[PDB]
Amino acid sequence: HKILHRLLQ
Amino acid sequence: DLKSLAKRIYEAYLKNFNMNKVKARVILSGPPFVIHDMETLCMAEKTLVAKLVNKEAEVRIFHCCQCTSVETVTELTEFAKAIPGFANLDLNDQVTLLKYGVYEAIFAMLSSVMNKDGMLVAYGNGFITREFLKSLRKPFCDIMEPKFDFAMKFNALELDDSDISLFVAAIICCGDRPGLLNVGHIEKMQEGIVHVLRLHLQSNHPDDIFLFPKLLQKMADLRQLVTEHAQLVQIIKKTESDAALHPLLQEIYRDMY
Ligand SMILES: CSc1ccc(C(=O)/C=C/c2cc(C)c(OC(C)(C)C(=O)O)c(C)c2)cc1
Repeated sequence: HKILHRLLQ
Repeated sequence: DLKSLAKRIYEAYLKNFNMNKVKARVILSGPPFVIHDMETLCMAEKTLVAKLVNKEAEVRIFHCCQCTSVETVTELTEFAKAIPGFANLDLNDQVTLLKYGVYEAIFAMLSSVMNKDGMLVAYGNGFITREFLKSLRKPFCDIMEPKFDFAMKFNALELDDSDISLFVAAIICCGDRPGLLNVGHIEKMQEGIVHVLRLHLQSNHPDDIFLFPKLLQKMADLRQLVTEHAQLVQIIKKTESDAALHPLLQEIYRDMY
């Protein structure tokens, strides 16, 4: 989930 | 105090979502371009998604739907970041909560732009009719009709945005999602949001003394709607080459149900 994980960073 | 948690969640909803129910109802009350047939779909495409226009109409529409979803996922991530307590969770649990919650929240919020004849699209600038969507070739005509059926009954509850913001927070802050690391902390976060939702409904809807258990049931209905939607999306991806799936959405569906 690299896009979610970046969206949340 | 709890009234302030409710207000903070509502404020975060008004700030992070481009569409809300007040805005949608103003537009739906009479200006949106009406898409009711192939001619008007092609016209709206040239005015509102000009760059997009050339596979079959149904595949172009499905591409537009995905662009809408990707945008709403981004709005939901920011809204979630603004939910008091969420940002203290483990980053991996934040991802898990959003992965399972976003489509439940998407279809709940979609009800605000739907009526029995159609739905607002393209940031309130188009209105696509429910009968036009039913007219598309299979399987694309099977996507939206269960969402309209859900929305007509959801809209009959006459919630406002202060209710819906708490309901969407409760969907997100859900302790029984698969793969959670700190279930206990999420359950307490959820209990606090559900507590605020319960009290808010009692205050805002004194006329409907079962509204809270009705909404708990809608939450379960949405989980089933999402499972069924994900199944249809998988059928489309496997049986339709022109209908590739955006990477963020593939990531969300992957190992979901
Ligand atoms: C300019 S034409 C037009 C624009 C917008 C809409 C629309 O609101 C979309 C509703 C809608 C449609 C679909 C297929 C959908 O599933 C996709 C995107 C694959 C997914 O993310 O799972 C979702 C979650 C929502 C329809 C037509």
